[PDB]
Amino acid sequence: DDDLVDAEGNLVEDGGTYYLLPHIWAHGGGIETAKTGNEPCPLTVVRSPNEVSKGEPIRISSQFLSLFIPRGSLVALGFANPPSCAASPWWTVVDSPQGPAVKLSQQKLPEKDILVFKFEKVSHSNIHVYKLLYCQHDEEDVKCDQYIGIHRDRNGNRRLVVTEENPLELVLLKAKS
Repeated sequence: DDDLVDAEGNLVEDGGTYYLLPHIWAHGGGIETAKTGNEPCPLTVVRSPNEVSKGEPIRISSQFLSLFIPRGSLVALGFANPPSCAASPWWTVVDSPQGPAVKLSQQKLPEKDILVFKFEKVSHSNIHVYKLLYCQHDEEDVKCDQYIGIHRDRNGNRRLVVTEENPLELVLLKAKS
């Protein structure tokens, strides 16, 4: 059990809320939403361009019933305060011509459609920093073999989508209480 650790050195609490901040200060702020393409409301998960913004508090929930979160545990990530038009706070990944993208949903989704993320510790770093993996179905199981990154749309939105090249690296900062 090599548990997830937060930006202040404490074990990440399962079901707890955290800001998802970039490792490098210059690279923008925390996670929030945008309304893109033909969506009727903000259903796109993006990174804030404000380096001072902590973004939205995000709930991290494991596939296990543990107080903390083991390493290779699958997780679901959800907004503590989701846009009024999403049916639930949880993120999901949607296929597209450009490739899979991270979005919210106007309907309740099955657990196997939200429990599709995993954090991967980064080497060479003093603070606890992780990459974010996407785990596609394996006709029966699931395989975490693609990473999540940023694709800036023609409007400047910093969209979270599956990436091939430069994955994002995050620190998890515990949310207010």
